[PDB]
Amino acid sequence: HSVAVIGAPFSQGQKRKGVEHGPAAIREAGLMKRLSSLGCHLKDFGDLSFTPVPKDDLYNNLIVNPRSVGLANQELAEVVSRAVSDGYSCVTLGGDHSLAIGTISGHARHCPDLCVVWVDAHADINTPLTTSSGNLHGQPVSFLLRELQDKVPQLPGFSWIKPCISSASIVYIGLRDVDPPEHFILKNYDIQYFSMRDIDRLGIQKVMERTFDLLIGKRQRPIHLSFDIDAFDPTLAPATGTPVVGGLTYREGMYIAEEIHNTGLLSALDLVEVNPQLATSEEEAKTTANLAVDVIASSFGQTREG
Amino acid sequence: HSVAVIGAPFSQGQKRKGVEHGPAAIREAGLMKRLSSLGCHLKDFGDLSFTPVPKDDLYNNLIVNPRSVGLANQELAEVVSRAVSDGYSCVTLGGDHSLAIGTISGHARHCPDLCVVWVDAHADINTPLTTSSGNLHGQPVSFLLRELQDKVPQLPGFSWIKPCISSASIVYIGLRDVDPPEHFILKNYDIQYFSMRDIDRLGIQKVMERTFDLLIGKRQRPIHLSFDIDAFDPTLAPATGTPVVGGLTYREGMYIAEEIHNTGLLSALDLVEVNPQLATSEEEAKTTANLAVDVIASSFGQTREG
Amino acid sequence: HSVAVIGAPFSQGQKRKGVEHGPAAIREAGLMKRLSSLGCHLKDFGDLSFTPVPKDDLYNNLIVNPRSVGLANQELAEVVSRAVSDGYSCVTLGGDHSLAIGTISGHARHCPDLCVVWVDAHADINTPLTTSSGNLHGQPVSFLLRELQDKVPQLPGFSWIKPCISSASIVYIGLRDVDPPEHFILKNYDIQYFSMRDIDRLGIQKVMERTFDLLIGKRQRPIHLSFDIDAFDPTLAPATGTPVVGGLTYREGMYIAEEIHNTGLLSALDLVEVNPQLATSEEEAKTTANLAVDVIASSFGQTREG
Ligand SMILES: N[C@@]1(C(=O)O)CN(C[C@@H]2CCCCN2)C[C@@H]1CCC[B-](O)(O)O
Ligand SMILES: N[C@@]1(C(=O)O)CN(C[C@@H]2CCCCN2)C[C@@H]1CCC[B-](O)(O)O
Ligand SMILES: N[C@@]1(C(=O)O)CN(C[C@@H]2CCCCN2)C[C@@H]1CCC[B-](O)(O)O
Ligand SMILES: [Mn+2]
Ligand SMILES: [Mn+2]
Ligand SMILES: [Mn+2]
Ligand SMILES: [Mn+2]
Ligand SMILES: [Mn+2]
Ligand SMILES: [Mn+2]
Repeated sequence: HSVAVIGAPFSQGQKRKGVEHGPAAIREAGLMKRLSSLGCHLKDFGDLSFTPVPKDDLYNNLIVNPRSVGLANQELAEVVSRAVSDGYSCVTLGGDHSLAIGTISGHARHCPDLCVVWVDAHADINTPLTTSSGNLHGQPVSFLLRELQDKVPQLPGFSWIKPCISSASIVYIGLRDVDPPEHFILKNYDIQYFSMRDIDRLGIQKVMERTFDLLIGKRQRPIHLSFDIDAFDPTLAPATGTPVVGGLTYREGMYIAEEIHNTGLLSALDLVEVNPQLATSEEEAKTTANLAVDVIASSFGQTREG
Repeated sequence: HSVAVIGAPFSQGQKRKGVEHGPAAIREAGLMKRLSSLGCHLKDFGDLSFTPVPKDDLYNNLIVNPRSVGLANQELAEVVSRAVSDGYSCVTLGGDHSLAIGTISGHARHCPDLCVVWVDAHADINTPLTTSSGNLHGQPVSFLLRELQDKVPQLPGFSWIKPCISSASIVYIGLRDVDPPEHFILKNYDIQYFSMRDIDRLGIQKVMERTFDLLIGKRQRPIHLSFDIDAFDPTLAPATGTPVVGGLTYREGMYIAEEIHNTGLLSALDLVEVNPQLATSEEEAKTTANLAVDVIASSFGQTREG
Repeated sequence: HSVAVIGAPFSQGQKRKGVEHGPAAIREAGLMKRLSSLGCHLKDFGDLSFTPVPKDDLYNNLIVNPRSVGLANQELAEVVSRAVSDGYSCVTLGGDHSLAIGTISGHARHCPDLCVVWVDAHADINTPLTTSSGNLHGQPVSFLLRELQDKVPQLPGFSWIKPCISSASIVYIGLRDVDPPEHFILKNYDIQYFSMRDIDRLGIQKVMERTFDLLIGKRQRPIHLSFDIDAFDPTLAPATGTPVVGGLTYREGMYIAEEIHNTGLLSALDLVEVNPQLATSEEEAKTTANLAVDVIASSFGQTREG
C-alpha cells in the first residue's frame, strides 16, 4: 500500500503564530519511520510553499487572510488530487484546519462518493456570516457541504471552490465547544455528530459502529479522516491553538484510528492544529507531536496487540 | 428562571484552615457571568456572616464547634427557606459540608417532599456516636434522616433541627472512602448509593438513570444537589481538605450535572469543600475553582454541544 | 486468613538498576499495616538473599544472567512452596518479572491445578529464540507453559523447571506492547488475552467476567495473580522500567484486584517491576509504591465502599 505525506505549513486560517511548524514537529517525532515499519510505501512531497497574496485585506472587515487561504487551498487541492490519482492514500500534516478545504476538494475531485469523519472539539462549520472570530479554520465545513451553499457568500480567492459533499456524508466525533449558530446549522441540516456527551453515554465502540453505519452501511466509500489534535484532552495535546477541557482519552483516540484502519477504506487523512510554539515546555511540544504520530500510525494499521 | 447565590464561608465543620475562602474563589472564577449567560436571573445574597457562639466547648470531649455549626446552619436555613419561597433556585457556595444541614433544612421547610442527590467521595453519615474525627462535616446526613433519629443524640445548638427526609429520599454518587459504621448505616437503612465501583460497572449514564428512577420514578420532586468537590479525582480538584484517589473524571462530573439539569427539577445546589489554601500552587487553586463553576453552570443548563 | 510476604529483590532479569529496591519501597508505603487491618495474619519472610553464580556468561551471546536468574528462581520457588504448603496466600514483591518463574513454579509445586491471571502491558512470552532484548523478565511465561516446551531450549540453571501449566490456564489483561513473535505464539497456541483495546470495547467488568469464565467457569481453582505495575498508565505508575502509554486507569486496576478477591480463590500474588530509581522525583517514587500497596490490599479485600 502507498501513502503520500504532504506538509502543509499554513497558519493564516487563524491568528496564533506557530502552527505552520506542525509538519516539521510531526516529522521530527518519527512519522516516516513509523509508516515505513507498517509496510507503507512512502512518497514524501516535502512541505509545500504556498504562493502569498499581496495586500490580502480583511473581507467584510472581519474575515482574515481570505485570498491567502483560498489560494493555498487551491494549490494544496491540486497536490492532493494528483497524489490520489497516482494511487496514494494522502496524509496531510498541518497547519491550521482551514487546509481541509483543500484536502477534501482535491480528494473529492477523484473520489466524489467520499465520506468524511471529522474528529474535533469543534464543528468548524461557521459561515462567513456566522463566524464571530473571523478565522477561516472555524469555517471550512461550511464551504464543503452542498446543502449550505445558498447561505455561504463568495469570498475573494474562493471562486474555484465547489462544494462536493452532502451533509449526510460527514460525521463528527468529539464535539464540546460549538457556537450557537453552528449548533443551529447541525440541527437544521440534520448533520450527525457524537459529542463528548454521546461518547460518555455510548462508549467509543458504539460511536464508531454507528458512525460507519451512517456512512458506509449501504455501500463502500473512500473515507476522509480529518483529525484535529484538539479533539484530545488538553492534558494529552497541550500544544494547540484552542484547547478545550474534557476531550478524548489516549485510548479513545487510538480506538477511533484503529476502527478507521479496520474499514480498509481510508483514502486521505488530515492531522491538523499541532502548534509546538504554544507548548510551555519542550516536553509538552514533543508529547503532542508524538500523539499526532500515534494517530496517523494507528490509522494505517499500528495495533495495540502487535 | 431565577437563581439565588449564597456564600456560606464556614470552616468550623472541620479543622483545616481556608475552606471559608471557597465562596470567594468560586466567585472569582467567573460564576456570576456564567450563570447570567445561560439566562439565569440572579440575586446575590453575598457572603453571609454567621453569629459566633462564645465558649463553644467540645461536645462529649469529641465533637468540635457544635453550637457554632448549629447556629450558623440555623441562620443559613432561614436564608435558604426565604429564597426558595421567593421562587429562587438556591446555589450555596461553601465552606465545609456541614452547611448542608442548614441548606437542606431550609429547603425542606416548605418542600418536605424534596429528594437529595449527594455527590461525594464520602457518605458524611457518621452520627455523633460513630464519628472518629469529631468533625461535623462528616456527620451532616445523620441529622437529616428521619429513620436515624433514635440513634442521634441532641447536640448543643441543634435543637431547632427536625429531620424531614426519609432514607429512601437520598442517593449517593461517587463513594470511595467510607467508615465501617457508615457502611453499616447505609446497609441497615437500605440507603441507595453508587460507589466508584458501581460507576466502573454501570457507566455514569445508567447511574443517573437509576438515580432518578429511585427518586422521581413515581412523582416529580424538587431536587437538592449537594456536590462535594472531592467527588472529583484529586488530579482535577486538588484544593480540598480530604482528597481520595480514584474519583470522578471531568466528563463524569459534567454528565451528572447535565442530567440534573435535564430533569427540570433542580431547586437547590450546594458546592462545598473548595479550600484554596490547600492548593500547592495558584494554578491548582484556580483549576479547582474553575471546576466548581463548570459544575454549577452545567447544573443550570450549560451543555457540551451548544 | 493467612498471608506470607516475600521480598524478591531481583534485577538480573533485565538491565536497568534499581528494581531490586521495589520490595523495600513497597514495604515503606505501608503494606503490612494495610494487610493486617484487613484481618490478614501475617508472616514476613523479609527480603531473600539469592546465591550468586560465578562467571554467569551470556547464553548464546544474547541471554543475560541465565544461571543467576535460574538459581534465584529455584531458591524463590522453594520459599514459595513451603509458604503455600503451610497455609499462606503468598505475596511476592519484585524485583523484575523473571521472578514469576520462581513464584509460579513454587506455587504449582503445591497447587498443580492453579490458573494464572497476568496483568501487564507486555506478554512476557518471548522464548530464548524469539527475544530481541535477551532480558529474561520478557520471557518468563515461555518457561512455564507445557505446550511451548519443544520450542524452548534448555538454559544453564533452568533444568530444575518442570513446566506443566497449560496454555489454557493463563489469561492476560492489559496488553499493549507485544512483539510480533509473541503475537504469533499467543495466536498459535490459542492463549486468551484482553488487550487495552478489548478493555476499551468490553469494559473491565465484562473483561473480568470472561476471564473467570475461561479459568474457573468449569471448576474452582487456586488463582495466581501476577501483576506487573506497568499495566497501569505511566501517569499513575511512572517508576518502572518499560512504561507504555495508554494503560489501566487507577479504577480499572482496583476493579481487577477487587474481582480477584471476590472469587475467594486468590492463592498467590506477584507485584513486580516497581523501580524507584527511575522516578524523576520522590513524589513519583512514592505514588508508584502506594499504587502497588493499593493493588495488593484490594486483592485481599480492601473495597471502595467500606
Ligand atoms: N468556533 C470557533 C471559531 O473561531 O469559529 C470559536 N472558538 C471556540 C471558542 C468558543 C467559545 C469560547 C471562545 N471561542 C474556536 C472555534 C474555531 C476552532 C477551529 B479549529 O480547527 O481548532 O477547530
Ligand atoms: N468519614 C470522615 C469523617 O470525618 O467522618 C473521616 N475522613 C475519611 C478518612 C477515612 C480513612 C482514614 C482517614 N479519614 C473524612 C470523612 C469526612 C469527610 C467530610 B466531607 O464533607 O469532605 O465529605
Ligand atoms: N518484549 C520485551 C522484551 O524485552 O522481551 C521488549 N520490551 C519493550 C519493547 C520496546 C520497544 C519495541 C517493542 N517493545 C519490553 C518487553 C519485556 C517486558 C518485561 B516486563 O516484565 O516489564 O513485562
Ligand atoms: Mn478543527
Ligand atoms: Mn478544533
Ligand atoms: Mn462531603
Ligand atoms: Mn467528601
Ligand atoms: Mn510489563
Ligand atoms: Mn511483566
